[PDB]
Amino acid sequence: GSHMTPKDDEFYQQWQLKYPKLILREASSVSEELHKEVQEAFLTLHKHGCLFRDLVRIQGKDLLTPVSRILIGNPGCTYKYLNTRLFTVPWPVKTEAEIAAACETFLKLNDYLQIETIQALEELAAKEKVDIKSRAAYNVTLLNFMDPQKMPYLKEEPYFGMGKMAVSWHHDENLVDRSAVAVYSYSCGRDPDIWHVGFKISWDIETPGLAIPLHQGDCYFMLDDLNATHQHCVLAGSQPRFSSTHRVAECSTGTLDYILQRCQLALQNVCDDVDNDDVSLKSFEPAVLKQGEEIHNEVEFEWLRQFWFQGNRYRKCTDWWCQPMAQLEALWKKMEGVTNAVLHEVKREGLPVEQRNEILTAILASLTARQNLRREWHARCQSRIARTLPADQKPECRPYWEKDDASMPLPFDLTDIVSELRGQLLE
Ligand SMILES: O=C1O[C@H]([C@@H](O)CO)C(O)=C1O
Ligand SMILES: [Ga+3]
Repeated sequence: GSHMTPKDDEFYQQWQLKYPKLILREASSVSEELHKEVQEAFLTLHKHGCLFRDLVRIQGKDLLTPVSRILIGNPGCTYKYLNTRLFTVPWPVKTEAEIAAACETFLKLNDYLQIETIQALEELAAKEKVDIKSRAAYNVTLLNFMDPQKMPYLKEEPYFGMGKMAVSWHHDENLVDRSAVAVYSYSCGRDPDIWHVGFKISWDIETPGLAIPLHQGDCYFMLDDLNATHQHCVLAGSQPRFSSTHRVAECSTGTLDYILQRCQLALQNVCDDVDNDDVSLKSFEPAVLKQGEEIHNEVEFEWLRQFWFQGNRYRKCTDWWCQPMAQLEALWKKMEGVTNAVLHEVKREGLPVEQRNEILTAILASLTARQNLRREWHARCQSRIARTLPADQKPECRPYWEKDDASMPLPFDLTDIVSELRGQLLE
C-alpha cells in the first residue's frame, strides 16, 4: 500500500480522477465573523463539559468512544449510530443560558454550509453535461472533540501507513440517500503533528488513499454518492481537535412526532373514556393486537431505554426532552396495561381454542422480542465498563421495577410467560 498528500506530484491528478466528489475550502473562503464566532461557540461548550463519550454496543461488545461528542440541531430529531440514539440538543428554528448562543451560532453555520453545498452540487450536476435542494437540507450536526496524548496508544492506520488515527475507516451511517456531509475542522510519510482527513475507495487497498491536511477553519464536503463509494477516517496530530459534521439524517422513524403518533395508533385499540389501572381492549383481531405489541416494543427500546442509557447527558445539557420523555413513559406503562389485558383475555373461561392459537401466533414474536431485548439492556447497563465508571457516567436502567411493586401489572421478567404461552401453542 501507500498514500498521498499535497506534497506529492500525482496527488492532484489522483484527486481529479478518483476522488472528484470531494471538495475542500481553506478557512480563507469563510467570514472572519463566522470563524471566530463558531470557535467561541465550540469553546464555551467544552468549558461547560457537555461533550460526552458514549458507551456503545458493537458486534456484541461494550466500548468507549475516544472522541467526546454532542448532537445539536432540529428540535424533536434523533440520529442513531453504533446502536445509540443521540437526541437533539436543539437549535432555534420557528433551556440553559450561554448554551443557547452556541446553538444559535451553529445554526447560522448550518445555513452557510447549506449555501455552499448547493452551489457545489449545482456545479457538479453541471459537469453532468428536489434531489439537489433536499440533499443539502442539513438537519443536524454531530460535534466532536479529542485531546490526543491523553489516549494511552493510538491505532496505526494499517492499509496505507497514514499513522495514528482517532476514527477508524468508516462510512457515515443512517444518512438520507446521496446526501452530502459538510465538515468544519478546528486544529491548533505524512505530517504527524497536523490533523488530516483520509479517504479510500471501498473494498480497495490498492488504489492509494488520500490524506488531506486540515488547518484551523478548513471546511470540506462529501458530495453525492461519495460517502458511499469511499470510506473515510480522521488522522490525529498533536494538538486537540474539534470538528462539526453537518448531515441530513434519515429521521423518518426517529422523531418525537413519529413515535408519538405511533403511540396514538397503539392506544386506538383501547377504551379511552377514563385513565386508570383498568384496560379494556376494543378489538381482538390478531393483526391489531400484534401491531400494538410492536409499538410497545418500539417506544420501550428505541426511545425509553435509549434516552436513559445516556444517563445524565441530557438534564445536564438541556431539559427539552423531559416532558416528552415523561409522556413517553406514561404511554409505555399504559401499554403494559394493554398487554396484561391481552394476557387475561387469552386464558378466559370459554374462549374458542382456534382463536386462542390465532391470537398467540399473532403476539408471540413480539413477546419473545421484548424478553430478549430486556435481557440485552439490563446486561449492557451492568457492563464491565458501565458498572465501574464515574458515579455520574453510569447509565440509568429505566424502566426497571421490582417484583413487589404492584403499580405495574406485569413482571419485568417474562421468560416464564413466554414459556407458558409457547407451551400452550405447540400442543
Ligand atoms: O470526524 C468524524 O466524526 C464523526 C464521528 O461521529 C465518528 O463516528 C465522523 O463520522 C467522522 O468522520
Ligand atoms: Ga464520519
